[PDB]
Amino acid sequence: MLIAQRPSLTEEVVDEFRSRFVIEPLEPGFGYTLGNSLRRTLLSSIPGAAVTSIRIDGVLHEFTTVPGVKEDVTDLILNIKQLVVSSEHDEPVVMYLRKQGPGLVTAADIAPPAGVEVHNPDLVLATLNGKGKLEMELTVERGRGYVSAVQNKQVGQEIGRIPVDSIYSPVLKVTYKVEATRVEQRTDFDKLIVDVETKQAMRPRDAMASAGKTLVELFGLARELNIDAEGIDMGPSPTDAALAADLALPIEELELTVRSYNCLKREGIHSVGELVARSEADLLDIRNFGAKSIDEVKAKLAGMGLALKDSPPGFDPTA
Amino acid sequence: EDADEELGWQERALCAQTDPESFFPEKGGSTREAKKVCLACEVRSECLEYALQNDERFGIWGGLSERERRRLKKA
Amino acid sequence: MTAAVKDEISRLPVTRTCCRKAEVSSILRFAGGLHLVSGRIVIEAELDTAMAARRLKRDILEIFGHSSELIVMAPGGLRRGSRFVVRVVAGGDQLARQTGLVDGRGRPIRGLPPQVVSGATCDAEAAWRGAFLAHGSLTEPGRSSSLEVTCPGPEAALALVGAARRLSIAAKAREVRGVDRVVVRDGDAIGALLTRLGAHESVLAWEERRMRREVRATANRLANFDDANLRRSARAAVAAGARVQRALEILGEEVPEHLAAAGRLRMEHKQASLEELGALADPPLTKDAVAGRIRRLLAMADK
Amino acid sequence: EGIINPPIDELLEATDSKYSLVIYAAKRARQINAYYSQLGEGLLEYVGPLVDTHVHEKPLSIALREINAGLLTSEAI
Amino acid sequence: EAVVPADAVSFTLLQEQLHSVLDTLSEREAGVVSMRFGLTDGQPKTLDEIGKVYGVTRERIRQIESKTMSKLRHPSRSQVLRDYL
DNA sequence: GTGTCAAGCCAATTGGCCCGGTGTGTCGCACGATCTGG
DNA sequence: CCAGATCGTGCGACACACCGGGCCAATTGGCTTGACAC
Ligand code: SF4
Ligand SMILES: [Zn+2]
Repeated sequence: MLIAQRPSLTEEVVDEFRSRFVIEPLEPGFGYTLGNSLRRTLLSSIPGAAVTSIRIDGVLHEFTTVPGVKEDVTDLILNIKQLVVSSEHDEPVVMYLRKQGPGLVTAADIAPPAGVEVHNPDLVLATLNGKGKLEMELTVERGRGYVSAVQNKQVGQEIGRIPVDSIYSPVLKVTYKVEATRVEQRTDFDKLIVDVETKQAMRPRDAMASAGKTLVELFGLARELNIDAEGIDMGPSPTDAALAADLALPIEELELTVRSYNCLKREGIHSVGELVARSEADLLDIRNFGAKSIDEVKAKLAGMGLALKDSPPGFDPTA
Repeated sequence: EDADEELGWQERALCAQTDPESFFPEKGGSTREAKKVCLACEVRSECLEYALQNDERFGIWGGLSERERRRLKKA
Repeated sequence: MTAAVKDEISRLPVTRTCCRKAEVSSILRFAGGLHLVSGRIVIEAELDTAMAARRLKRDILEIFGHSSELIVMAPGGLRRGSRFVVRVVAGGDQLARQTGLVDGRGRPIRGLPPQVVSGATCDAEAAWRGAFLAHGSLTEPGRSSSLEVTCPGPEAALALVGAARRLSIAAKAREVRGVDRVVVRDGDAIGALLTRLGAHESVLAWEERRMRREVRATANRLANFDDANLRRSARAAVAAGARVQRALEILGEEVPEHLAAAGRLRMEHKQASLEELGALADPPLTKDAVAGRIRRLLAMADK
Repeated sequence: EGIINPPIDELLEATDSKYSLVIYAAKRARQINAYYSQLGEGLLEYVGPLVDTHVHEKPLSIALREINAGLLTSEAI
Repeated sequence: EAVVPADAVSFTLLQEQLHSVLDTLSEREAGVVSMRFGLTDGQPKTLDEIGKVYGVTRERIRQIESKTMSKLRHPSRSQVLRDYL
């Protein structure tokens, strides 16, 4: 069947890393079929990297306070958790923080090894007073979604290891809603609004693209059961739908040198499509050839951007 | 269109889009302009039929003057 | 020439709603068209005027409730016109249906819409304002002038003639080579009409020009007004000499012998006719040679 | 957006109470409507609107916007 | 037997439209029609009186009335008045 | 005294439909110049 | 290359383009006159 009204997706930017996408007009229903799916795929189906556990020093589990630092263990763990990192190593990778003396120990004082990066060096991790020392170790690894310290507790016991919650997913908060939008035609056509908020690393548009790709793969998994199965046909794919105005037009050219147009008219070319592809060999072999005529059929041929030997659409002439 | 209704052949008269005074000449006026206009109107046959049925001897209908209508009506 | 008058007309403020609707309908009926696409309709309007495009855009949006585009691609297609093409895509079908271009559940309408016709006289004034903005020409075939508007068909020409009649004016439809227009030959009638449209400064300038110039007694008649018309074509050749001085400002681009000689003969014998000039060539060349030479001199000095 | 624009609190900063604001806005709306109705005919004392409008906007909304913006004054006669 | 406001406004609009349409005609034709149907005073008049005021023959006055009557009943000016009938 | 029809005539239009000068410009094409390209 | 497309050049054809000048036609608009029905 034919949808008869292709939905469109439009983005709005609220902050540096906060966006609001609108999809409309969706058929009756269909605002809930792909709203929860998009939200969950965004929040749990994008790879990321994060800290798994920390080793503050040789002495800990004195949760009252870590000597030398103003804050307490829980605040330090939360500050570490706010850290955003990117990694390429499948195995866990250990980096060190070795700030000393009084002052404010921040993320820029970390010493990541090769293959990992910290995207917000300006984050503050703690404050040291009275010439204190903070010799900390951070283990970073990759994953998906939110996995708590539970499922990260290690049966093997180490004196200084403390596991922390891991926020792998780049997107931090996603919400969605649906509304009625149609007036001209019948009402009950759904408009879907999704608000996405991520972290410093990735922009919302990339997250949306990745989620869409993953869902497309997931549902192609089921569409493969019987490829010759009818569904709801969107129809006019925007790219070729727009490019049909200039790529497959029967008129070879509108404004160009009359000499070249006349030469190429009575030589086996009627629509620009027959010329766009396989251009060099056709222009060379046959009697119709030109040296500088290329300038008239290569540069000025691109009415809205086109190169030759390009695959032409509509290979069947609508005679 | 979506009108779904037609009042009649009056709505489809070409002369509506033209000088209504040109179809009632005066003081030796001519007739070529109105007669030429009528020859493109689609409802010319209906206009002539209506004029004959109402038998009015003023103005020009269906592309014919009053004298032409009299001559046609003679038979 | 006309551009100043058209600017004065367009800059004029119009208030009555009926007049604005009539003007929009007329402009859309003369210098605009429908371009069927994807089974629906889109409206384009190509205007060769500075701001009348903004006027049409604002009027459409305000009185009819639609949003335009105003793409400034030149209408001639060569980019030289620098004239504006305003487009309406979404809802343009409703604009076409409720402006009068297409109605009755059928083909478009050949002449002016039935609503502009059969209205108050001010409505006819608005119809002329729109029509004269769409196309137009304020020609001077001599010292006395003649307006001109190339209507898109005999029906439109006759409708404009009828609308002129209601304004007390005298108008004459005409056709040549299959293209037809409306002409008002009498100069006094020309001023009378141009006053109604709204322009006054242009009216004053035209009146002073024609009044001073026309008062040149030449006994009328043939060989006495005909010689006046030879002298008027000689003044047209004086305008061609002004074009030649424009070519001189361009330097003429080191022209060859033939065109230089033709231009020199034309300038020195500023009153000699083309045939007379040709008789002056050392190898006697016909009026045709001088005609072609001036044609090509003008073509070269176009830049 | 809609009938809750402009807010009543902002409007009440330009008058004494709701009762006076009602008459103030109503008189301005009548002036605007009369200006529209007789706009084509001979000029009259009526003026406005003094703010950007829409295609077919209720004159009362325009009057309230003008009052909120501070482009009107109410005397006592 | 009361005045239905819709009908009253419709009649007023009809009167205005009739006056507007009769204005497009010439002064003489509109005047003869008005004084024949008594639009201005509601008093129908005979042809001879109309000729007397116009100083023409009774039959000539009858001629003018027919011409205008057909002019209004034409497929160029009728549609402005078709709805009200 | 009124309300139709049925002829009849004259008259100022437009309009057809031309005569009579050159004159001009659009085409309608030859030769030839120049250029771009088989 | 060097030959046709495009245009220079040029000669002509011809359709106006006046710009008036006039004889006749359509038709026909207006008016009247008579005649016939109330
Ligand atoms: S034939 Fe009748 S309806 Fe058609 S244009 Fe002529 S008068 Fe009008
Ligand atoms: Zn008006």
